[PDB]
Parts: sequence; structure tokens; C-alpha cells
Amino acid sequence: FVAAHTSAGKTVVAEYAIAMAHRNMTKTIYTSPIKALSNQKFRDFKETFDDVNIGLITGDVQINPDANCLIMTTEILRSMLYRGADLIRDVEFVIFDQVHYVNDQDRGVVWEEVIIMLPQHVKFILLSATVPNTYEFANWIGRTKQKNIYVISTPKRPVPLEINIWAKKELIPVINQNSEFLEANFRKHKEILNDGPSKKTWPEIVNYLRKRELLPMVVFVFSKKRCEEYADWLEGINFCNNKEKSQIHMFIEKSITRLKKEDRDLPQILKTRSLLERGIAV
Amino acid sequence: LSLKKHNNELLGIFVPCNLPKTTRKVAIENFNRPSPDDIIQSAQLNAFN
Ligand SMILES: Nc1ncnc2c1ncn2[C@@H]1O[C@H](COP(=O)(O)OP(=O)(O)OP(=O)(O)O)[C@@H](O)[C@H]1O
Repeated sequence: FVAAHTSAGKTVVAEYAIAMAHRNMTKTIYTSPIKALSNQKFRDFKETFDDVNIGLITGDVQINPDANCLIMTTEILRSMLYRGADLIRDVEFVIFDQVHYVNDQDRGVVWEEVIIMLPQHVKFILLSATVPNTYEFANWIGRTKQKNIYVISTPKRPVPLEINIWAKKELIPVINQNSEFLEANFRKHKEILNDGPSKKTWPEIVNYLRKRELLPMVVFVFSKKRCEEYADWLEGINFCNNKEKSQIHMFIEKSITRLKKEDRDLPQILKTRSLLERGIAV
Repeated sequence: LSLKKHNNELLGIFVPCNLPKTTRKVAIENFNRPSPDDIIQSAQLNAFN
């Protein structure tokens, strides 16, 4: 059982498990609560491993069912166990990623049933983040399956984070990398300021951070409509000089070939293409 | 008495009449090596103790 901070390198354990299974000529099953992550992990594993066949089993697709490495959803595994598939006899490792996202009601019963129904020759690898309820999951699994499981945790984040506040064309650091609040900086922030964004607000930020070599930016707006307005407010700003635009255009043109000819003229596609040529997206 | 002294050839598996000893030896040598199942079962021992 591994419970480490985010961006600490949890995927190294899964890669080593897959390599061990390939060396022993056994099978591995990878499972995630969310179907969105399955495709991304499938692509990542296909790129990373060249001597190992990778498969995918979801409610929409089914690629290489006979491969030695399979990525599927929890309900797919539940149905497979209920049917009594013959490939389970060769499975050595089952990996559950993002365990801390399974504390829901619909996601909870299927996970417990899958854990209960698994045979005794299968070993477990568990990955998640730091959550208050960590020892209980491991204890329950080790009691139900009567197996030895080790709980491994990390002290702190390998990369540190800081919290700042922006006000009137400069940035005030108020929490440092040690998670210690700075009262004087907050007081100065209160003093210097003595509603919503304006039309000349996002340009005032896309230039200050650009000159500081901190360009890669993700802005969180809690509204579908406000994001489009904010993106449209950024006018006369570009990040592709002459070849990045051509490469992006080629990638977009090749990608949307799978659609029909009259389905590529939709306004959303045109607006996204126009925005993507300058390095801005929603 | 002819049958008694000619067993193991009259009632055996098929081997061609004019088979050179070299080909016979090569055929015998192949079957004295692990089968495809043997190799896979050898490696799976470390996984399932
Ligand atoms: N010991 C290490 N030293 C240097 N780099 C490492 C080390 N371990 C992992 N990395 C790098 O971390 C990068 C990404 O880390 P990773 O994706 O595993 O974080 P994560 O914990 O899985 O995030 P999440 O919470 O979303 O699951 C990898 O590209 C890897 O090169």
C-alpha cells in the first residue's frame, strides 16, 4: 500500500510490477475508478513499453483481449469475475489506482465486491493520496484476504508550493514553501488596496508572468460562459512564431479527418482552431 | 516365430524405410529438449510458489 503526496512518482511502482510480470510470464490488470483516465493510461503505457502487449477493455471499446497487460474498469472486472473467465488463473498482480476517489456510494459497493470475489493467488498493489482513512482500508483487505500488506508513506511533497496574492499590478508572497503564514505581507496587501475582472485585467497578467519565465498557466473559472468571455478578452497575444502554428494546423487537420466532411464546419471547431493557433484554449 | 523376432517394428510408430542415420539422430535430439510448455512452466514457478 502506497500513500504518497501528489507528483511524487507513484507510477514507478506500477511499471516495476508490469516488468516483473513480463519477466515471470504472468498477467497484470490495471483498474481506475474513472473511465476518462483509462484511455490516457493506455496511451502512456503503450508509449512506455515496447516488448509488452497492452490491451483495453471498456464499455465502448475492446482492444487486444489476449494481451498480457490489460487496462479495464472496475465494473468490467466485476462482470468478468461473475462470468468466471479463464484468464484470471494467470493473473499475478491487480493494481488499483486513485483509491481515494472510491469513497462514493456508487463507486463503493463494486470495489468491495471485486475485492471480496478475487481468488487467493492474486497479489495487490494500491496507490492513492494522503487521506485520513488509510490504515482501515489496508487492514480490511489484509483481514479479508489473509495476506501481508505493507503501508508506505512519504514525508512531504518533493516539489514545494507557495501561495501568493495579486493586487494592483504586482504579486505579494504571503505563504512560503514551509506553509507558514506571513502576516506582514497580508497587512501590506490590505493597505495598498486602500468586484470582478475588467477588460484590461487578463492582459495585465499574461504579460507580467511572461517576462518572468513562468508562462505555463492554468486559470480556473467556475462558469462555462465566463471562460469564453475571458479568452475572447485576450486580443493581440500570440505564442507561435511561424512553425508551431503550421504544426498545430497539421495536427488538427489530421485529427478531425475521422469526422464527416460536413461535420467539420461546426462553429465550435472553427473557434477552437482559431484559438489554438495562438496558444490559447478553453 | 517371424512376428516374435520382428516386433517393435511391425507394431511401432511410423519411421520411413530409407532414413539416413543423420536425420534419425537429429529427430531424436530435438525431443530430448524442453517442450514449449516446459519453458513457460519453468518461469511461472517464481510467481506462483
Ligand atoms: N525518483 C524520481 N526522481 C526524479 N524524477 C522522478 C522520480 N520519480 C518519478 N519521477 C518523475 O515524476 C514524473 C511524474 O510523476 P507521477 O506522474 O508519477 O506523479 P503522481 O503521484 O502519479 O501524480 P497523481 O497524483 O496525479 O497520480 C515522472 O515523469 C518521473 O520522471
